[PDB]
Amino acid sequence: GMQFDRGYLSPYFINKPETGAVELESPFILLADKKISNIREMLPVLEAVAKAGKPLLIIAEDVEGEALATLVVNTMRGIVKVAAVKAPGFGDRRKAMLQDIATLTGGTVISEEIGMELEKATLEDLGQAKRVVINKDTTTIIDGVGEEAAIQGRVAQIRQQIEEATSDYDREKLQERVAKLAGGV
Repeated sequence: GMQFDRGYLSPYFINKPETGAVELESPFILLADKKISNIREMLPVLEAVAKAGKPLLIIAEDVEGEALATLVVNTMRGIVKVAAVKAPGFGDRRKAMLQDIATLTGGTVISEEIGMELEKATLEDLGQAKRVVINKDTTTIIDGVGEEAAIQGRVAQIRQQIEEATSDYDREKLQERVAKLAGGV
């Protein structure tokens, strides 16, 4: 599917040691273009996911401080079913890629801004995929539920950008995102 080069934020999220990876079945996926550090802002999504009876993959600018520690401790205790990874890239590119994953998984990118706040996120905002595999260096989203028309539509967007691209570096980056999306299907 779609693989990006960001691995688990803690090896203690691992649940398939034989391969030193985290494997989540039919998980929901929080796409957040912000740094999460307080578990409080995560409660609405955590309660939603526990209600639907499925694990949660968090892909954010970062998950640190008390939020990371509380998620790890509670994952080790079997009280929460989650794994957290850093979103790929930085700055505007990070946002663009989070949106790629959102399109692929039928989710929406939470990022504070205006009507995109985390505490107000709903199950609908979360993405979904058949499986997710996470190891020290990478994250692989398998069979995202995003509509193919939506995925191809975004690929079309990215390709038009390549056209406008006026630098090998940028052209290089955009083509990289296409490969991960078009191949993600």
